[PDB]
This record gives sequence, C-alpha cells and structure tokens, in this order.
Amino acid sequence: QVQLQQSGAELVKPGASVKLSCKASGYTFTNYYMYWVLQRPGQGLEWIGEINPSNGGTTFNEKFKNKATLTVDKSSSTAYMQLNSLTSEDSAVYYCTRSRYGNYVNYGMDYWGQGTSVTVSSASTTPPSVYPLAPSMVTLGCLVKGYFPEPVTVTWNSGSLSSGVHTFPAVLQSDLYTLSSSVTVPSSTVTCNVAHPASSTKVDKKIVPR
Amino acid sequence: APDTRPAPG
Amino acid sequence: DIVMSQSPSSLAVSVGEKVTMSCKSSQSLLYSNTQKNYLAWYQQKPGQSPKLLIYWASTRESGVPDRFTGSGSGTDFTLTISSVKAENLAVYYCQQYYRYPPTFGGGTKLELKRADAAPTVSIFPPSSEQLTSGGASVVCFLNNFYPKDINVKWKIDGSERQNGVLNSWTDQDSKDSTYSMSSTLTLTKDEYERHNSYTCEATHKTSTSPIVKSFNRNE
Repeated sequence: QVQLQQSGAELVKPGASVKLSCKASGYTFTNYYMYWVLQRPGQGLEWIGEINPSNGGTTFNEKFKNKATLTVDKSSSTAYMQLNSLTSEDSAVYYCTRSRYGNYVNYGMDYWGQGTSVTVSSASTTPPSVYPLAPSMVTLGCLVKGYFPEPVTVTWNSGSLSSGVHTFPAVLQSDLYTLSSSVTVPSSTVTCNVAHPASSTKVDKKIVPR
Repeated sequence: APDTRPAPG
Repeated sequence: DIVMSQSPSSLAVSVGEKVTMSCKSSQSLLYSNTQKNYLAWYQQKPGQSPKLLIYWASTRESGVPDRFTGSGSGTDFTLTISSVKAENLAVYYCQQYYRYPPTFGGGTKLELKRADAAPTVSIFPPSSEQLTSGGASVVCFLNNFYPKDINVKWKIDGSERQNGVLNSWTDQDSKDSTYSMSSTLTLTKDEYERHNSYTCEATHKTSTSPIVKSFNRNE
C-alpha cells in the first residue's frame, strides 16, 4: 500500500544540476509533510528540508539553503528536489520520506523511498585495468584499477570458486576507482572474471603461479 | 518549547 | 543545531543477549509538564533505507516487536533489545524533532561477537602488466581476523612509508563473522625499481609482535 518511488541513479559533472523525483502512492499526499534526507557514502543521516505538499511551503537546513529546491505536483503526487552547483561533496544517497504529524510536530519518518544515488565526478566512463596478484592453503588475488563509474563485478572461475573470496570495497584514486579481490585455495588454475557493465567490459585474467 | 508546525492540508 | 551523541559507535553482541545503546542530547527534548520527549529511533541494515522503530522516546511503531524498548527523558535516552536476534544486526540512529533542523545521532552499529582470530597475511609484487603503465601497486591482504581493530605499516628497505597507501575494509563476514582488510602501496615504476625489499607489518590483538610479510624484488 504506502509507497515512495524515487527516480533512477544519477551520474553528473561538477556544476551540473539534478532534479530527483519521489512518486507517492497509497495515502493522501497532501496530509503529510515530506522530508528529504541524505547519506554520504559510509556515513550518517542528515536532514535537507521539508515541504508541505498542500501549499508547497518549504524549510531547509542552513547547510542546503542555496543547494536544494523542493516542489510538488499535487495532481501526480510527486515531490521533487533539485540540487544545484554540484560538487563531489554532494555525492550521496538522497531519500525522500513521509513524516507523521502530531502534537504540532513531525515526530516520525515512517515510510522511505529506496533512495537515489547521485554521483558527482568529472571523470568519464573508463574500463578497468585488471592485473593478477600471484604469490597447504594458498592465496591469490586480482587488482582492478582505474575504472569509472561503479560498479564492477568480480567472480572467480566463473562462479565455480565461491569459497574463500574477499572482494574489497572500491577506493577513489585520481577520480577513478580501484578495488582488490582475494581468493584462497588448497595446493595442487584460477581465473578472475571482471565485468564493468558501464564500459561493456568483460575480462578474464588467468593467475599464473610465480 | 518545540518548534511547531501547522497540520498539513 | 541540537547535537545527538550516541555511544558506543560499535558494539559486539551474542544472539540472545540483552543490549542497551545510549543517546545523549545537547538540549532537553522534554517539553514542559507534558511528559513527552521528542526523540525517535531508526534502524538501518546495509543497502536498505532506514526503518522507524520508536517515537516519543518510548512508543513503538506498529509492527515493531516489543523486544525493542525505548526510554529516558530530557537529555539521556537508551534503546534496548531484550533478546538479540541475527536479524537485529544493524546500525541504530537516534533523532530529535524538538527543534529544526531535525538531527540524527552518529549511529551505533551492532556486530556479532566471536572468538579472536589472527589475520592471514599475503603480500603481492606488482604484475609486469602494471609496471608497463608506469605505476606499481604492492598489495597486502589481511584476511579473516577478529576483532576488527588492526594496523598495517609499510616498510621499503627497512624504512617506514606512509605515502601512497590505500586501505579497504570489509564489513563483518556473514559466514564466519570475521573482518578482512586490503592495503595497497602505490608507487611510480621508477621508485619501485629503485628499492629491493617490500614489507607489510600487521599489528593485531592476537599477536604480541607484528605479523611481517615481505619479498625481495630480485628474488
């Protein structure tokens, strides 16, 4: 029943704008304040601002005065947030959320959209370079370097090897992403399989002992 | 005292 | 802004334990003689949106089990899970709505307690493929350790090196409840080829002396 459907992920250059949407269904739109909340990667939650969908009035966090514009289309039950003058500091997941009202306050954000990933870089689509990491139980690896944007998928022997795999979180190095994957196996070939959908890239590196 | 809001609608 | 402080940031628990997490506020969230406290608790599991659990400090959102108990008043609040289940492992945020802007605490992450486990440590030379790019990454994996506190230190021909080091940490593993880390020492190809010995030193509570893994470029 109650549902907030946010718009697709976003990938843009510094200085751009995005207009996120949040389609509301399953309740009377105009009877709840709509809150917007962001979550920077690996971090806490921060409130951006509210809109009263019945008259379109807004309040923002000091920190987002000039950053954000909030609006609604009542006839389609959609809340919108536009972000301006985008820096890479603004890369995050942005949530719209319904608040419940009572005793003159919004006391609980009870339904959330699934979030909208906005990524701000001046990088362009770049396929990864895939390098092998060669040395009873032995560990090998696979370095996946200088690719944009996220994500890549790594598998070992096409899924065959699922035991003993650690794929590490990506890391930012010169505006491009790098990750590593390791795999542990017993003593007697292993192959790492990297896919970067954004660049239509599939690459299989054989790990050649020594 | 809390910051208060009017009911939406 | 009101500042919401949650302690501790991280807490290791056993299935079946009673668990209390704390939330302190820089102003009173209690309004007058109303006995209402303007505080909420949210849960977030990874890759999901937050879920409201408690509002007015102690009232449970519908469909939240009574295994969750909010309490406190004024500035000092707690959330208690009376009998932790695996499905309760998450970050918990507190949040005041006494004043605009509404503000969250920094979160308390619930993880699973297990026995201590020493890292398995592996070091890897740059591939010759990579040396061709005129960069050179030395990788060191530190796998399946508990607890999650660990340090990695790099040495080139005996001399510590802090520049060009990049680390990456996994969340607690769902199979064995361990953590893992990857550390990468990134050099120019010129600098790499000017030095012989590369060392990766790990410090962890399971070991009184560092775990040292090295290779010599000529070997």
